[PDB]
Parts: sequence; structure tokens; C-alpha cells
Amino acid sequence: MDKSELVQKAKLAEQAERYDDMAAAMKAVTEQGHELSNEERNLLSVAYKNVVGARRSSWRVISSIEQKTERNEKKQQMGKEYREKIEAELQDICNDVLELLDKYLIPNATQPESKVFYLKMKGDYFRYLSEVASGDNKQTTVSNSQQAYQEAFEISKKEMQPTHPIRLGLALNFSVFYYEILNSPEKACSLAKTAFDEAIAELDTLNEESYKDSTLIMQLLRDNLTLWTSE
Amino acid sequence: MDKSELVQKAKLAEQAERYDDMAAAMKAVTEQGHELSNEERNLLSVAYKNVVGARRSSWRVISSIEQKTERNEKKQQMGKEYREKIEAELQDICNDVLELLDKYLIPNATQPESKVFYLKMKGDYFRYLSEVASGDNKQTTVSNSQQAYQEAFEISKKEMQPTHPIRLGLALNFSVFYYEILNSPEKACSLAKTAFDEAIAELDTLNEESYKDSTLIMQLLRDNLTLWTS
Amino acid sequence: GADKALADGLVKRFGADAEKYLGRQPGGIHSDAEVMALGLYTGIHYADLNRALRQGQELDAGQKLIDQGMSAAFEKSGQAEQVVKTFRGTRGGDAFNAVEEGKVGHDDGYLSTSLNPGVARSFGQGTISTVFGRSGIDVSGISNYKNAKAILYNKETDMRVLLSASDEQGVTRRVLEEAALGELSGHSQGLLDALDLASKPLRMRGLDLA
Ligand SMILES: O=C(O)CCc1nc2sc3c(c2c(=O)[nH]1)CCC3
Repeated sequence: MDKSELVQKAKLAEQAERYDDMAAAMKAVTEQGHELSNEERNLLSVAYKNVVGARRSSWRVISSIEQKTERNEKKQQMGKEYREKIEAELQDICNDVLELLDKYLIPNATQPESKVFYLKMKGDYFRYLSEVASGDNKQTTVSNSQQAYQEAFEISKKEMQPTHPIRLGLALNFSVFYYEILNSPEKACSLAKTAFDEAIAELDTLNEESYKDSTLIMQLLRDNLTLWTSE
Repeated sequence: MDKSELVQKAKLAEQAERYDDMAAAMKAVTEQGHELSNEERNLLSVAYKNVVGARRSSWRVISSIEQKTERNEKKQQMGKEYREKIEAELQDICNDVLELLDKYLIPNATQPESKVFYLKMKGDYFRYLSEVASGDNKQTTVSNSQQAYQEAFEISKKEMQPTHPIRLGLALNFSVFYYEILNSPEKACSLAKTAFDEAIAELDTLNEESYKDSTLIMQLLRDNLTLWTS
Repeated sequence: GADKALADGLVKRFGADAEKYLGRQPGGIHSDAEVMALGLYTGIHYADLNRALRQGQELDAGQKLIDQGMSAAFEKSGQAEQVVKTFRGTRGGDAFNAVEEGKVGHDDGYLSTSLNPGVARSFGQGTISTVFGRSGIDVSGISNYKNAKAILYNKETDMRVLLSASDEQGVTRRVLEEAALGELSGHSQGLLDALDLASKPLRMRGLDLA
């Protein structure tokens, strides 16, 4: 199939909320070895956000039930198995999407805006792996999440505006990586403060294309900061 | 696989909203050839309601776009193909369901409450087939939907209370079958009126706490009626 | 005729002070009465005029012409083509102080804003606002002291507070949007969704009631 045909099916599958077909269409478009247009990049990212996100919810649900239901050697084994079936899928969704980043998306990306977007996205899918990962494997997926975020962060500081929705978006997910995964609210806040402080200082750097986009992400930062620093 | 293990996975998959696994678990429980308990019957019915319903939405969604964007012959062809891919899925879910009804569910069901519930369901999944079906095949799926509903309806009148949530439930879907599928509002309102006016006439027997289940379904019937007479 | 009456009025009551702005927009979307009023305003009258409008007192004979002359200009103009990022700073409080984030409100006087982020600072470090609009008039053609390059928004022109936040310096930093640009405006198509941000976003049982 043609690049345009796959993107039409990918746009179609989204409305139908058939995010599994939407993901397969965009995976094929990516495997063509060409740098994705802003629309293509957005279609790929929402498809996998939804596919992976669906199992992240199901996982948290079953993990919640695993703890609430604790009496039978068999009933608990039924839960462990179902939790493990969902972990298996999460790992495979993250593997397809992380392999797309390494093989095509990150190497082919030439503009800084895109090179940051995909490097932020690399940390995101490693963070999802970290949530379910255990011991030595968790150590590996946490190390990789921090590295991908940090690499994107240095690039966002050099080649990007403090009010860019991409720079702000990375700053919100990395601060959430420290607070949730590394369980360091001190590290979490420190990052969220800087990202916000730099943005409030240069609101003259807002884009007329994405101003409402930036204020939204800026609110989310300012909210987590005041929530994490409240007793 | 143990009957209890499958039902535990089926209950688990529901909370996780993994209705495809929830459907597979209950399909296996049904294929054991034993009459399903009220809980098992309800778990099977919601699993497939959700699986089939998901493609019914996706189908209506693509179909709306199909006619609104007849601009390009290739972009339109993308539409036709995707509509047809979903029609395939719809047909296969309704085939899975109706095969379970014919082979196990309807033959094995012994109480009247059971034999009406499944015969109403047989009508529902034929109606879903009718929505996407074309010509000679549509004629067949409409004929089968009406027959399954009518068979259940005669049984519901003989062996059931006019206020039973199952009898009211069938009356709800059959009147919707006439209005949507056969496009006869006259036939639809006639059925909905009778089912309601028989239920208002004999509600004086409040089923202790079950007079919330029936009142809800009675509303949906009364509400469709007042909407159709526009 | 009506424009001639208002033009005749502004000169009869302001002389050369008004007459000095005649023919400053040789393009000419606006009338002579409209160009003059805007210039008289942009120059020095923005002080007293917005003082009277905000305080809700009776306008004087001269003020009244500058006002009706500016209103005339905002009609003719209307919603332009592209969104305009302009900045406006105040010494202390702004009328948008009571407007809660997300909700809308307006400054009872005209809203003079600049294209320069530096000349907006020049007017105060109490509140520093960034304004995105489309129904603003570029009076930079008529008056342009300190190279203000002003873009004026109408009196009682409704604005949505998109972000109101404070500096470690104390200065409250706001972002206002012209209400009439909508909800849809200001976003890059599905960017927010693709960013996959780390933040949170009637039947009973099995009977398939349809
Ligand atoms: O009385 C007023 O209009 C509020 C104070 C104030 N005035 C002005 S005028 C002007 C600007 C400005 C301002 O920021 N505050 C910048 C563009 C030219």
C-alpha cells in the first residue's frame, strides 16, 4: 500500500476509535523510512498513546483487584496470570514503538522540534515499561527513560523557546517521571519550577499558532508544583 | 478449562474493560453444553453487547463519513474498504453469537424466563446483521429477526408478568425493530403502547425492590412513544 | 456628511492638535474624523479618556467626540485576517484582576497595547499581559512615540484569561485572548493529543436495551 492510502485509513480508523488499526497503518507509514510530516507524527503518537494507554488502565485495574481480592491460592493465581497477560502486551506495544523510534523516527528526524518530540516519546514508552518492570529489568528501563528525557531536555534548552508546547510537554512528563517513577518530589518540583519560571519570563516568545496550547501545559505545571508543595 | 476459572477471568476482564477476552471466556463456558446461571447469562450478554456494539458505532461512524465526503474516487474507495472490513467483523460477531444461541443457549434453556431472554437476544443479533445486510441477504436477516422476536413474544405473554423486566425488555427492542428496520412507526407504537398500557394496568403488585428495574425500562418505552408521535 | 460633522466637530474643539493627524493613513480604511480621533487618543488623551470611562463619569464635549470617533473606526475595521500578539503593561492592577482563569471580562476603557514587549514594560511592572486578537487597529501609522507601534482594542472588548500567573519577582504575568476568537483558536491541530501529557483527562444489566 501507498503512503497516502495508509494515512487516509489511519485518519478513518481514528474516528471509528479503532486505534489498533490506526496504529498498524501509521507503523507501516513509519517503516517506509521517510521523515514524518507534523500531521503523520501526530497521527502515530495518538494511535500508540491510545493502544498503550488502554493496557495501562487495564493493568492498574487488575493490580487494584489483585490486592483487594486475596484469599484463594487459585483465585489469586487467576489474577497474577491476567496481570501478566496485560504486562506481556504492554511490553510488546512499547517494543514496536521504541523500535520505531530507534530504527526510523529519531535517526531520520532533522529539525530540533521533531528530534526533541521523539526523544521525549522514547522516555515516555520506557517510563510505561518501568511501571510494570521488576528488579534488574526495572533498573534498565528506568535508566533508559531518564537518559531519553535528559537527551531531549538539553536539545530543548539550546534550540527551543521556553514557551514551546513540545519543550513544556517534555518538562511536564519528566517532572512526572521523577515524582512517579524515581519517587523524588524534590527533583520533580525543581524541574517543573524552572520550566515554568523560564516560560512566565518569556511569554513574548509565544506562538500565535500554539498560544492556548502552551498556557494549558503551563497551567498543568503550575498546578502540580502547588499540589506537590502542599500540606 | 474449569467452568469457575473461565467465569473468574470473565469477571476480571470486565473490570479491565477487555470485553474481547470477556467474550472469549463466556463463549468457552457456553460451549460446555450446560444451562447458564443468571450471573453467567448476564456476563455473556454484556460481553457480546460491548464487542458487537463497538463495531456498530465504528460502522455508523464510517458510513456517515462515506456519504459526507464523495469528493475523491480513491479516498471514497478507502471508505468503502474500511466500511466493508467492519461489516465483516460485525457479521462474524453476530455469527458467533447466533451459533451459540442455536447450538447451546436456546435448546438447553428450560425455564420460560430463560427461553424468552435468549429468543429476544436471537432477534437482537439478527437485527444488528440486518442493519449492514444487503438485498436478498437483508431479506433473510430481517425475516429471522422478526421470527425470533415474535416466538419470544408469544411465550412472554403466556408465561410472564406484564411488568417483568425481560418481557418489557423484548417489547422495547421489538418496537425498535419495527421502527428502525421495518420502518413502520404504526407497527412500532402499536407494540410499545400495548406493552406499556398492560404494565401500567398491573404494577399495583410492586415486586418488593424490583420495582426500579421495570420502572426504568417502562420509561424508555413511554419516552420513545411520545418522541415518535411528533 | 456624518463623518464631515464629526471631523468638523473635532477640529472646531481641538484645532491643530487634531488637524496634525489629517492624512496619516493615505491607505484610508478610516475617515478623516476617525483618523484624527485615534491620533488624538494615541497621543495624550488616552490618559483622561480611559480615566472617565473606567470611573463611569460623564464625558466632556471634547472627550465625547474622540470616543464616538474611535467607535466609528472599530465598526469599519472588524475582525482582521491573522492573530496579533501584542503586549500591555500596568503600574498596579488591571480590570482583568477579578476575572478568574478560563472566564471572560473587559476593561471599561479602550485597551491600548504595543507590538514591542519592551515598550509594554515601560508602562509598568505591576501586571504584564500578552494579548492575542484580530479586532485591533494599527494606529502606528497615526501616532508612534517611543516607537510604540500600538494596536488598540475597543472599549469593553471582552477578553478570556488563558493564563494568570505570578513571577518570583512579584509581577503577575497574564495571557489574554479576544473572546470572539473562540475556543478552537490558539491550538496546533492535535498537538496537545500527540504530546500524550502525563495528567488526568444510563442502563443497569445484560438486556442490550436499544
Ligand atoms: O491608561 C491606559 O491606557 C493604561 C496604561 C497603559 N497605557 C498604554 S498606552 C500604550 C501602552 C500602554 C500600556 O501598556 N499601559 C502600550 C502601547 C501604548
